[PDB]
Amino acid sequence: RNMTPFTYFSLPMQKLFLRNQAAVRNKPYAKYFRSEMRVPLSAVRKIQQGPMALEDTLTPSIEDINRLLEPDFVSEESGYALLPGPMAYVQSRKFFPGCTAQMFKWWFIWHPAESERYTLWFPYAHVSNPCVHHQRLRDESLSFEERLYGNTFCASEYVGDRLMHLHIDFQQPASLGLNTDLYREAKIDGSVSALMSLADHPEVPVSLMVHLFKEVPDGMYLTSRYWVGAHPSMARFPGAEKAASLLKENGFGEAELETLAYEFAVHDMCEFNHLASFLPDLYREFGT
Amino acid sequence: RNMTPFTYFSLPMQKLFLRNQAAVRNKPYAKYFRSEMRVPLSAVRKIQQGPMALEDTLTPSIEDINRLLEPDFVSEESGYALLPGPMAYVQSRKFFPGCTAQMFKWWFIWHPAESERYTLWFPYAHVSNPCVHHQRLRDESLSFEERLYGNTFCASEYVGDRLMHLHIDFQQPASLGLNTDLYREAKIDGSVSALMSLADHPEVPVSLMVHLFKEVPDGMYLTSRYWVGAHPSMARFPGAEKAASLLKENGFGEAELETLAYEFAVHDMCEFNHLASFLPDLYREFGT
Ligand SMILES: [Cl-]
Ligand code: NI
Ligand SMILES: [Zn+2]
Ligand SMILES: [Zn+2]
Repeated sequence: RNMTPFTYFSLPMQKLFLRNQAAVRNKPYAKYFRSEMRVPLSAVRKIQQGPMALEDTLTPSIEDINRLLEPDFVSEESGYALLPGPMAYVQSRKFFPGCTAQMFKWWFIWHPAESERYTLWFPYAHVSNPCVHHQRLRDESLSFEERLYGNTFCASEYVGDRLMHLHIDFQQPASLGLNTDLYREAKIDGSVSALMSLADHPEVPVSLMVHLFKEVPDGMYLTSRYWVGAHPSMARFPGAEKAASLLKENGFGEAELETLAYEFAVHDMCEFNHLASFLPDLYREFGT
Repeated sequence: RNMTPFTYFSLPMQKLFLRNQAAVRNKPYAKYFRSEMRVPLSAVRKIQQGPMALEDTLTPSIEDINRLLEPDFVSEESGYALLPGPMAYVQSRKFFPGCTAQMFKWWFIWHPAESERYTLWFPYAHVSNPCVHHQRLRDESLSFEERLYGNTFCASEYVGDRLMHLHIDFQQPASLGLNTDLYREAKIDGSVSALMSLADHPEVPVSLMVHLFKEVPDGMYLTSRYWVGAHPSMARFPGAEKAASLLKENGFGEAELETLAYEFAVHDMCEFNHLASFLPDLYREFGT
């Protein structure tokens, strides 16, 4: 109920905004490109007084990720931390008023078609997000999962003041270690969970993301967990054992990853709440 | 006015907040140590979409700074830019509801006695600011100006994510190049204008700051100008010619200074609006 406009955007992100604003000007959906990004006051407040206590965090381990499927489990709204690994960690849960699973799935099919669409989601941070197999993405003979999974997206976007080039490979929840029986019993409507690698060495996973969406009568909740870095539990993913060295040889030490944890938390909060504010209207107008 | 809570504080600043929160716990003025920092929505929006047009900016030249003293001049609320120099530039104007000039002068004399007091002003960013002559601040044979001017303050505080150690030398407005007649005619109630240098290079001025306050029936306006960098017009200040080289040799290129210009704008907006939110209450209880 109490939303509040985000008030800070790094200098490079302000410049990106101006670039994106020029680019989207003559698009059919330009009216959806908006400068005010509102977030829940409660949620933003929770990430202004330091990292979470380690005891309340999760690792990418099988035990930890499956905690998300417990019937009595409901995620906190926000929070970030640095884990031994070293690894950045983010937890969140966003509400999408009036949004359905089908609309949310539509979004992931629709936006990659044009970079300018990707910029509606986060005007200040997003550059481009083309997938490798765009024909597969639009193939109606395939289920959502067959269209999206194993179809590397190459996201270029700022996280804080760092321009990143992330290769995002959406994956079946079960291949990520989520228990199928529990997942079914949790009645989850969809997943955009993925492995992520840096463009620098695309074959080395540096990240697991879990994103589970589930309808309520008044809309939809997205529960998300981000892990970016190195961790022994990541070894179940091919190439991941090389993460620690890759990270070190790039700039990613403990301090840099703790920073990234907070910046990811801000990014996640801004983009998903902003998407929630227009997605149902956008879908109605451009579902076509 | 439409005030809104500032939503972002850099990681190192969040950590400092906690240390500051613990240090202030047992102080009689602890109730004035507050996490929420509200700013004008109108002001903050003006610094979210890039730098100002150079045409609207000022240099620290004698001719330029005196424009601040023209009969019907009123500063815009906010704005930042990088000037040729290279030089970071910030303009602002803040309103202090129900605040008098005496209250504002008292703040400058009272807070430097204890670090904990300095933290009230900006809980997330301020570490300490002892001056060279602390006893001078309480000497009753001395005017506000006599207590402050030529009394070097060694401010340690975050600007953005950068911990800075700044030697602040408040000076008589005339000596910074402002016109006595214009000044008198403008009926300014006070100035906390200063030259600033880096603590590890105390004899090279890298900043001019102008801060002019004037009372009105409903409170007080504070007009502020920050210049941080190198510029030919700074040459009138002893040692200022060495700033270009000094900046080049430390971290400060064009990119760093343009960033610093935005982070200064944010810092200025937060601390001064926040001060405005409690100063009169603080004064009623602790003032003299
Ligand atoms: Cl493990
Ligand atoms: Ni495990
Ligand atoms: Zn994003
Ligand atoms: Zn300050």
